[PDB]
Amino acid sequence: MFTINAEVRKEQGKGASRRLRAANKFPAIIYGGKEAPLAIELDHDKVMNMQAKAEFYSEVLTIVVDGKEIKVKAQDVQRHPYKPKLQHIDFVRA
Amino acid sequence: MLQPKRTKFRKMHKGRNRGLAQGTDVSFGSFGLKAVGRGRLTARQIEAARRAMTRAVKRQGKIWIRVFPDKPITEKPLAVRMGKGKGNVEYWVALIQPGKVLYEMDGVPEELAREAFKLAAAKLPIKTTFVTKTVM
Amino acid sequence: GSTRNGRDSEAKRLGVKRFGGESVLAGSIIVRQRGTKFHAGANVGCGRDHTLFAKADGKVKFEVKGPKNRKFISIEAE
RNA sequence: GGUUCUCCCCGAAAGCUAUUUAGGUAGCGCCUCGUGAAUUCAUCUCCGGGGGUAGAGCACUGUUUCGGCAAGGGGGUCACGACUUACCAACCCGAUGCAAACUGCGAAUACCGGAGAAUGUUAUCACGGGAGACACACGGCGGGUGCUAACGUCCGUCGUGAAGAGGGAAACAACCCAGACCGCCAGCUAAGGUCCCAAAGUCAUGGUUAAGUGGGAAACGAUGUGGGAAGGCCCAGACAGCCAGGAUGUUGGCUUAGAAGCAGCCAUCAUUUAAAGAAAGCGUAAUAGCUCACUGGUCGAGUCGGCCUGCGCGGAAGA
RNA sequence: UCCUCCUAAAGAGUAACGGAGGAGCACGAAGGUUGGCUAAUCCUGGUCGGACAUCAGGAGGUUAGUGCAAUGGCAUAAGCC
RNA sequence: GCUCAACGGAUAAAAGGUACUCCGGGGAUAACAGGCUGAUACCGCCCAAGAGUUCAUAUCGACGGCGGUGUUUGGCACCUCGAUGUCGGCUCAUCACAUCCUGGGGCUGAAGUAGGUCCCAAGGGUAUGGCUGUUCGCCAUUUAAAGUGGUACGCGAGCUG
RNA sequence: UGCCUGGCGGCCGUAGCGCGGUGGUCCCACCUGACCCCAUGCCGAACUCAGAAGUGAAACGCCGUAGCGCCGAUGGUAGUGUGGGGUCUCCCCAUGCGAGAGUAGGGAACUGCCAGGCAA
Repeated sequence: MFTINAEVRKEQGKGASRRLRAANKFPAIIYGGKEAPLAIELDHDKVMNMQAKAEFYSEVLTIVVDGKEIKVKAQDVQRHPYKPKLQHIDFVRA
Repeated sequence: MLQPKRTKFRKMHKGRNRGLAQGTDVSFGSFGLKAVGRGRLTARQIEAARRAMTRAVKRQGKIWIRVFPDKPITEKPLAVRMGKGKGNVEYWVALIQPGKVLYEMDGVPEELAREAFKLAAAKLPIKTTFVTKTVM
Repeated sequence: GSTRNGRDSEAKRLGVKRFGGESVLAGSIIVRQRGTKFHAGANVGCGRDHTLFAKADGKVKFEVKGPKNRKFISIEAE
């Protein structure tokens, strides 16, 4: 019952991901199965308010991208080391 | 005064304090005291911020100190010219990058652990913040 | 006061002199090194100072052989 | 110390090595002049390379904290032997940091070499004539040292000064822009600027600031103020006022002097009930004592406490 | 004066009254070659015999050794005979 | 055949004094003063353990933290070695304020009188003697008080020595 | 050609261990005997020789298994070349390169020359 509206990243790198992170957004990625890993771009203040709930980190999520529905869990997440925010989340496509 | 036991070499270089930290996540405890500023803590400052922090949580509970000094600081005496060797070691500092969880705590409620790290952080030369053990 | 250090030595000028594909006339020192950091391979001799000297006016080429992966120095023949 | 006319072209060095040498000199590096030579050399792209620094990691060398298992160790207890055993704790395992003299990993650049195109007054090398110079300065980056002090000191590398005027930084070798053949009462720009001194926007739009901030400074403090993300409690009635209750047996224990709602220990009760915590602080010698909490009445619409960020305030005293 | 490491910024080089240590030799075998061999330290069992001698087996893997400081090297051993 | 180890070795062969000193140079290099710095010294804050019959914050503030000042002791060697005369006393001062007195306040573990601590304020005021070369210090006796510092540790083309 | 096996390599842990199974007519290993060739700082244990009764136990080869070692992306983070900037013991922006660790995952090597056996 956790729905996260996301987008597809079109530029990626150091400079692309710091420009993206100063716009109250951050990058993510969905990977797993046998298919291509899809680079996922999604808004920060939503997912930062999602992850306080402890069933974010255990139960199956649905990332909405391109109109599709993709059922993921959350595998690995990078905090910002002295600010209460995020940089990147690893979602296993499952 | 936390001090290393039988070090390799007595005197080491100055070195720069660049980069981010490693003790970012709260591992051993439930509540931590994370650094935001880039400074360095002496062994008298770790131990003074521990006495001001053990006291508020009257001793039951458990406290983990995630920093140890292991870096000697030399000091030239007064009325001594430059040169004629490196100074002699007086005290021992730990280098703190931003993000370093300094202390941790477990076994006390969330507000007493809140109101003990602030009494500890008034003894530190770096600007710290309060963090809680996060899932994953 | 006083000091007890301040002593070192003439830097020995070690390392590799001739690199990769770079034609060396026979007898040309390639690597001047302490021990056998780089081992002698095809057409390349090893001296009494572990200086791998060339032995055939050709190229160079470093490699990794056996089951120890020791950079090895051979000589392509051109 | 001083070294006397003019013009033109190029134009350094304050480095290494050695020196009874350190303010001197000699060879080399850099300079100049002459001669002779190879797409010689430089940039770039492409290719072959070697690393072991930045980072990272903790298998090794050392350091380091935590828990588990735990030899041993330690305390105290026994009759040649051991019993009870508040404690110290190696090897391993799981988690955690650190290192110039740590590395099972590892960049960027830099360097050597090869191919190729463009470009550059051969810029390259070798030899011969002549030198000077071997006191460097600051700035950026990488460090040592010192106080992560100094317009300090000592190397690395780049720039400027030296030996470089001009515009800018109020003035300000060494900073920013830019390299003065000569002349002109011509135009375009750079850094920096456009209210007056003082050339050019009292330009247009959109926010912020109340501090003369701008136009010095920190830990720390605070209903200053603007934007954001979430919550709690709310027109089945909150928040601050305004009227009632704000207690019953608990002198409850405690070493048996007293702690007694509000002492050390504590558990942190349960009835009476719209409401009372065996109490948050004010009373105390211990009680007595005012008191809000927790409940309605009233009241009439939002209120409170955190967080992330913009700019301000205090902290702020010199002849 | 000489050698080793770091500073030394992954080619070489690089300073300070910078941080650490060493040399002013030894050897006629400790050199040459051919032929073989494999350490350290714990563990159990065992006469005197113990924490530790020699013997045996196992674990272990080069944590050993290298005429002598440090670094690099060393199983094809440069280590041992 | 040389610890010619001052190891590119000046000779086979070599130590000291100079306040009796002299010459050539140097601010390339010390003493004084200035600059830069602020380790130190000094002043102010921050946290609040404890003391104060109870009560941290009347007063004091440990363990530690953050600053200011340019007054200490120092660091550096930038100006000066073809000369910037020095310690203390005298004479005359001058500014700052971190105020000793006088003046106005807050708090007090302040009844009064007298304090303590703190904020505001620089108008004027701010001892004489004994000893010592002394500044300091100690002492005697006063005073409303006997302030702390900058000024080449003010002041020798003004004096002293 | 297809399996088994032995020598010599290519490569060098995706190839190494652990654990479970498996093979003897061939080959291989132990094994048998040693007076001799040779051999032990004692010992045929090893080395060496002469043979072939026994077993596949050990070891070796093969098979199966991920319990460890090892391989390992994409994304992000760190670092940094060049050019600007700042509240400048540290960082930021434009651009170029871009790890290490960790994650998904892969994975119980593959392969050449010759010879022997056995089936075709």
